[PDB]
Amino acid sequence: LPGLDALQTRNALAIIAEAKKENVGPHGCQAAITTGLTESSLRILANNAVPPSLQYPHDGLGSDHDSIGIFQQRASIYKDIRCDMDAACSASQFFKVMKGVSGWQTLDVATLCQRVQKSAYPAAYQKFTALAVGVCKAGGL
Repeated sequence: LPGLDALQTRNALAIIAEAKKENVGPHGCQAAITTGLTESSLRILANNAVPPSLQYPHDGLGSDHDSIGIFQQRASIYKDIRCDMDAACSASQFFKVMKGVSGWQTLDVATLCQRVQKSAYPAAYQKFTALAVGVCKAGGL
């Protein structure tokens, strides 16, 4: 997919397929891809502060609080570690929260990412929104 390496691509393809399953369209796909790029560079990251995360396949390690997976979901909040460590399932968790945001379908993508993620660094998402448009287009959204 444009602008991604092969490892990022396998993760993005799983996210895109889940976006289609959940019927969230280009806009929803863009929010998930932007978020994954921003949080993990589209990598399923385990975390030694969340020991069960190490039992699932992972692309690398992260050391941000108790965040795990592509979306850096905090294990104290998103307690299903297996789900957090799966590209599609972790994306589904993102999409379900996203769909609770009134007007998500047209809300500025970087803003929407922040509504879902409650990041300390909301401006960070803006760096990846343009790339996300292209990734999602290439994937059929």
